[PDB]
Amino acid sequence: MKVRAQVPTVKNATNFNMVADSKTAVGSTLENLKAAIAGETGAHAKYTAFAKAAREQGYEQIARLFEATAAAELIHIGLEYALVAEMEPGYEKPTVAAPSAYSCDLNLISGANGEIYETSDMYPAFIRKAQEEGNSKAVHVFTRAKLAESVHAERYLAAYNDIDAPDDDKFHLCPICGYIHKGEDFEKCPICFRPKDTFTAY
Amino acid sequence: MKVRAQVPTVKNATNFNMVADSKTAVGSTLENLKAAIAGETGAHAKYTAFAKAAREQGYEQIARLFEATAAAELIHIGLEYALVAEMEPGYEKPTVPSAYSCDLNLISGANGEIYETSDMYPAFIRKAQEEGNSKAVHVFTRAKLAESVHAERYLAAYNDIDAPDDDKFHLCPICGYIHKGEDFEKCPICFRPKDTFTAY
Ligand SMILES: [Fe+2]
Ligand SMILES: [Fe+2]
Ligand SMILES: [Fe+3]
Ligand SMILES: [Fe+3]
Ligand SMILES: [Fe+3]
Ligand SMILES: [Fe+3]
Repeated sequence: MKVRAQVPTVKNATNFNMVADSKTAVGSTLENLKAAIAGETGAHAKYTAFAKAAREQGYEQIARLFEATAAAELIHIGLEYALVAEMEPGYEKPTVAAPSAYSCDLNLISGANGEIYETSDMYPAFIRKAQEEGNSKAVHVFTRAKLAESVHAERYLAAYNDIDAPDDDKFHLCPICGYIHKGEDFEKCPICFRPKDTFTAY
Repeated sequence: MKVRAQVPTVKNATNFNMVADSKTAVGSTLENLKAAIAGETGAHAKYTAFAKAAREQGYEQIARLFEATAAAELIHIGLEYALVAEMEPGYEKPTVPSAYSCDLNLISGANGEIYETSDMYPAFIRKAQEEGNSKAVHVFTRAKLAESVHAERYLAAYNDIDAPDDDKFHLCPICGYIHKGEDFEKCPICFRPKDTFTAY
């Protein structure tokens, strides 16, 4: 993902449309924030299981990608939780069980499909609802998550295509958003502009 | 997709597993080759429609990507048709879509490519192996490998939808491999040199 003159938003980007045949239940923004947290909690558990399986299967770099992406989902949960907490202090983040991890290639495909669903269906649906309800804070949070998900999808597909050609590149995760970069060739986050030196290496 | 020391095959690669919950109807290899052709004919019509829409929507580079990928599917059809014709000389290729916003078309493309690379082609490859049809295994493998490359290209384009550049998309002469830019020496799927590629 290229760095643009300004950070991408629904006001200056053209990949924020929701698939017409959406599989997402849309409620109030508060309900959507909770739904997103629930979904991301599941994603985190899935990627964590996928990472453990990848390591056992001999795919250390892919394991690191799953670990970096799980960490990215945790950042999303944090952003969403902060908003829910201000509106409903009694709200407690949910916990989920770990799902099964299968062959690494299929896990990468499962990951890619989930990321695509989140970036083109779920988050766009929630962003639209937040816009229609005037919840700018939610639009911001959902937008940041949405942008990282399509990057995650690309990273998973790249890893799938090069499943038998790994390298020593580290995956750098942004400190405040889910952006992940493979390798050292970048200066700042294309989603939030945080400098490279603030990223965490996986 | 990185160029390996060896040409990727179902024998030396580890991304040929098929999804457990398949949405593919599997029959004889002959029927599967025809099903693949029907699917690719649909894909070609789809990408051609997406390219047309992309140009009208102001995304010239993405339009070129859709055009290059449509050409890639045509190459797949050619490889599959050649085999079907041999197994049934008089076979006639079928004829066949709705286009939406550019970003959604890229996603629809990515989803179709993912289905073909992780569900359809792997299923057809295994059935061909079971029936001992080496030619079909080869054709399906070559196609399968290109589809995941197409998926990545579509997601990359989606992520940079508002940040296009002047890179050309180079399509391999005998397989569906597409490379963005001129930083490559040969096809990672069939090893054809860059000089034999067609730019889009
Ligand atoms: Fe994600
Ligand atoms: Fe394709
Ligand atoms: Fe997510
Ligand atoms: Fe960031
Ligand atoms: Fe295809
Ligand atoms: Fe090739």
